[PDB]
Amino acid sequence: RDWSSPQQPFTIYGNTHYVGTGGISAVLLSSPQGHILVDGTTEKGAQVVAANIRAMGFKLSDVKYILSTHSHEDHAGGISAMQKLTGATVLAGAANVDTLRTGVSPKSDPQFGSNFPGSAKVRAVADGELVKLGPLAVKAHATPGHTEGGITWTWQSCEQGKCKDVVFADSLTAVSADSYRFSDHPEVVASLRGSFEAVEKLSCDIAIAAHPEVNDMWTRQQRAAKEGNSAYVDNGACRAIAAAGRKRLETRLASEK
Ligand code: NA
Ligand code: NA
Ligand SMILES: [Zn+2]
Ligand SMILES: [Zn+2]
Repeated sequence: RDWSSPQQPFTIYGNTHYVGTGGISAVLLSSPQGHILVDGTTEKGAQVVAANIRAMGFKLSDVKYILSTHSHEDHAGGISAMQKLTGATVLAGAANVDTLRTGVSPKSDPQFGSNFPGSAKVRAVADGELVKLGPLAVKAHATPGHTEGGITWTWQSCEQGKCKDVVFADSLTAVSADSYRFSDHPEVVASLRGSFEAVEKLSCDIAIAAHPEVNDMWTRQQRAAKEGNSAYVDNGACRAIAAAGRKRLETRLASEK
């Protein structure tokens, strides 16, 4: 389950489909009017995402938007290629926009110092902004800290009349380059703290974590064969991601002293 490894795609819930790699989440939100892709995985993983969208029975030219959680190489590395294959517009938090256009992180970024291909057609979303495509409506929530422009994305998908609130959860992890210190960046720390609070408040029936194992994707999926898509449903999921971020940050800060 490497960041770039092939992964047979699958429906998570209604029109929410997993099209990512074995190690990085990418989600296709489909409609007869066109689709929204969330994240591009790695540069190598772009080929997997492209193959996966087609294996689900969709056309790449019908993807009108690519949404970015945060601009690290493992989630955004493949966005440039996906943008080229689709002609989509790329949407990101204001502070990660330039990282996505160029491929180079800002010095503030905990993982500043690897690069990746820059993408055309990037523009910023506002916190709370609604991204619209036909019947689709995806809301941006600023969740900074792991990066400054981190966005967690929410929508609803309905399966056989049963509608659920879906959250594509950006990373809330206090991890960085080996030389970076969260102890030296109190505003980054304060951002992460705000984000835990913001995420655990989200209406959250189905959580898809940018790192899929953060909400047990592989386990839930295996169970999905037996009990159907209710296996991905767990409304404590966003609270659990936030709690794990919180505990992880306390651990990181202590270890840095
Ligand atoms: Na694949
Ligand atoms: Na973003
Ligand atoms: Zn990251
Ligand atoms: Zn990552």
